[PDB]
Amino acid sequence: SGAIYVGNYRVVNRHLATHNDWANLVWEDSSRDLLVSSTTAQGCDTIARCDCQTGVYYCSSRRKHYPVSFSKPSLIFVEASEYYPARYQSHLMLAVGHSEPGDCGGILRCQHGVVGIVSTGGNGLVGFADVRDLLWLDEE
Ligand SMILES: CSc1ccccc1CC(=O)N1CC(O)C1
Ligand SMILES: [Zn+2]
Repeated sequence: SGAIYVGNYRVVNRHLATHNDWANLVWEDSSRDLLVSSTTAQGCDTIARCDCQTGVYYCSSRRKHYPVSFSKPSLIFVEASEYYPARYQSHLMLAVGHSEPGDCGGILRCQHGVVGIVSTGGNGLVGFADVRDLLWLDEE
């Protein structure tokens, strides 16, 4: 589990969105595994606007933050899970790092701010849904 709280937005994995998220929906995209809902309180996270390929992510199944090198956002075939059949996921970045299904939502961050959230993984890989191209998260 986990979310990004920026401005009056809450960014979560679409497959973990709650009824309150769907009832306060701003934007969702199944191919990216992302959903954004509106919040009453202002959040403290800031989004990175960069092309970093090194950062740190939080892994709840280890209660630890790990440094990682990650790929650029791309269209990758992701195996079937409890939440989606096997399909192509867009804006996804891969790294070598531990992950389990419930690690989805952990933040990946670089020197500039939040880069994305854990979305996929297995066998010593972890994939992150990028949010750096969603410029509208910084306004309204
Ligand atoms: C960190 S996810 C993970 C990790 C290890 C093993 C399996 C998973 C589940 C997974 O691939 N998915 C949830 C959906 O969005 C795609
Ligand atoms: Zn950066």
